[PDB]
Amino acid sequence: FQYFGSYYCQPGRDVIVHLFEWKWTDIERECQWLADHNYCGVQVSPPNEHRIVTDPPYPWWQRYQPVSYTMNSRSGSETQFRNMVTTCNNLGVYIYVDGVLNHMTGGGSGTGSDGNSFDGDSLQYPGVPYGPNDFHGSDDCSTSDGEIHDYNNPTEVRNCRLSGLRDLDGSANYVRDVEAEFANRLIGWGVAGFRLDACKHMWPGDLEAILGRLNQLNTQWFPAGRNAYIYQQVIDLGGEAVKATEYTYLGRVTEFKHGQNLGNVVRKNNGQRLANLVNFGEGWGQLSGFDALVFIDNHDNQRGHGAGGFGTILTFFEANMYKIATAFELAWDYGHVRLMSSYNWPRNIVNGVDTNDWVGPPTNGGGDTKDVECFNGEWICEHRWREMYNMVRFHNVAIGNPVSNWWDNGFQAIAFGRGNRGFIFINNEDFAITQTLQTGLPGGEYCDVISCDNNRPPCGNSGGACRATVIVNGDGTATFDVPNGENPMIAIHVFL
Ligand SMILES: [Ca+2]
Ligand SMILES: [Cl-]
Repeated sequence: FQYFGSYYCQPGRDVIVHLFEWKWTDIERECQWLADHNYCGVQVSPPNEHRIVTDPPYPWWQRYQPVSYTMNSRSGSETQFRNMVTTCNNLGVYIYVDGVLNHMTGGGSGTGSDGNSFDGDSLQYPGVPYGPNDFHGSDDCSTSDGEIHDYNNPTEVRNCRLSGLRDLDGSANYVRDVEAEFANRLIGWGVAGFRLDACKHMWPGDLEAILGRLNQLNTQWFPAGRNAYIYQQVIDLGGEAVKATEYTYLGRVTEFKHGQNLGNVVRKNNGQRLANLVNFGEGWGQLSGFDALVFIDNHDNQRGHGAGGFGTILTFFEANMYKIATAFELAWDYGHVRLMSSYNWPRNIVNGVDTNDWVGPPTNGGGDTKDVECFNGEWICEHRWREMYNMVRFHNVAIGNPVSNWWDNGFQAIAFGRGNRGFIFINNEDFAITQTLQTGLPGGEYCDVISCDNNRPPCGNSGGACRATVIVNGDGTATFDVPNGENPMIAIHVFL
């Protein structure tokens, strides 16, 4: 068998970013910034021909309804996609395609983003081509409306329609061949891997058959004999018949418990305590780190589509807590870390549901997408926040070192190091703390990289609130004066 859960990064780089609904021209430009800040790669929105939905006007979710496997999408043309992949690969920042293989469109008919028609009522997709024989139907799904209802029934979850999305027959050799041709075309252009959408709704054996058809990566950039990187979106918070552990033999799996648990802890929901993170990871009932793709939020659950609705998951709308959770995730050693990168929208929670959760990316109309301008109130650019990218640098310097020198106060303050490379103190209490601890670091003067620009003096004050330098004594102990409130954490580390 082939295993696909191993990614490939340039030395010093590891973290990936979901540039949600970014155009190809903007990602191509961003790859220089990403390389300079030693990110490893970018998850891109579905790049194949997708539905154009005009009621409501051009929602983000139209891109999760494929119309064909041509490569003209809201983010740009096939030419712009290949320009992006070439430029990014040449910079050592790789591309992971959001691959939508479980389904085509919902009901109704229309014209996709590349001019091909679709008809969900007659199951006709002439741009592929698919017809009714290529879909699950009444022979495979016994629910009255043909949709999924009982998530304790794996056959229903995998053969019925997710919210009416016409469900492809992944057991058929024709569908397996067509979908592998799509993936291999993108690998041939230089794509490094795939975020596979809706994997809980597909049979592992069908995924195995598709992945077995894949070509290895393009040796213009990648080592000879290297499998594509595959991570699978499987939503598994327990209490269902489909499990994340069914998919880990194929590749990595999205661990949604990770963001649920860190969200509840940092929010202090129902008496949670930051000190409980002392054993965070697989010991919390999660996937092993080697099999997991981890993240604080993603494009679905920042819109309330995850467990709890709103109130557990942390997003850029809860920026201070979001930064605390992301800093912990980046400083810890658990999973392949993905950072969400978002756009603003008029989130309007009524009875626990966002009435405006459909709104697409910043647009001037007609279904276009604006050019990105970070921090303009429309593009959030979390990956460009100093607290984020400086903790990515911390994460990179710490690579290969275990967690060491753990301390906690029993409640909402913790601290720990990564070997002799970095140390972080997180004060989620409502009072200030002065505490001397073994940091494990060599004696010297360090800057707090949460508030400052650099890791050593001169610390750099581009954010205006760079804290006083931290002195690590000869014995490695440092005295941490850590305040409560905004950015209530100090992180120090050595040079690469
Ligand atoms: Ca299915
Ligand atoms: Cl995901």
